[PDB]
Amino acid sequence: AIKTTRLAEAIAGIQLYINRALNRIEPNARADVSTRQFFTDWTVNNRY
Amino acid sequence: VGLFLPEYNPALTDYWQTLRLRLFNLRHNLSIDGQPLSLAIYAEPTDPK
Repeated sequence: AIKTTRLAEAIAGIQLYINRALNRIEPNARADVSTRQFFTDWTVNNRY
Repeated sequence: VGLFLPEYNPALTDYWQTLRLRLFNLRHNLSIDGQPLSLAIYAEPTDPK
């Protein structure tokens, strides 16, 4: 029943991947990359 | 051995139950209270003989 658009689904997928990688659930995440300015402000960038 | 066994924490089980219910409601296109969000059909009968 539930419909969506391609861009919205891509956004949701990438957000889910970032949330999984940041919280050390998926192993071997690059520590240096996860300290960028974008990810430091993830408390405000996780919602459109 | 005739002793008793330790018990689980009810609060964590409550968290799991709430999460399961919320996810099930979300996936089946229902409101937070279980009310359906879609209108059904009537299938009107096709006259008598």
